[PDB]
Amino acid sequence: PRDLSLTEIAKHNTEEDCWVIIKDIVYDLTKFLPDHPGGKKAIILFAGKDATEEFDMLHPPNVLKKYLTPEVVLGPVKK
Ligand code: HEM
Repeated sequence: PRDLSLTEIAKHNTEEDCWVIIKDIVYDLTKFLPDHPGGKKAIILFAGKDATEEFDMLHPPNVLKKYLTPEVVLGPVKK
């Protein structure tokens, strides 16, 4: 299908093509990378993976809503 399955998500695992799962929502962070105040590599480390725990422990609850636009919010993981 090429939808938001874990299999498909895992393929977006480079700086050039970087998806990250946070609370079962897929974000395309490729263009956000140079904009990230925590640097590119911290996110690239989690490219194609779930970053929920590390995100929750490193950021205030208000960050997601203040830094991202709808164009990078791809949707929920398909189980
Ligand atoms: C989901 C999209 C994300 C947004 C909008 C975002 C935003 C930010 C912002 C605004 C800061 C500076 C304020 C702060 O210290 O919290 C920051 C710092 C940081 N972020 Fe991100 N972040 C995102 C994803 C991630 C991911 C996936 C990681 C990897 C675990 C990460 C790791 C870090 C680290 C290590 C810092 C430095 C913390 C410090 O020096 O106090 N972030 N993030």
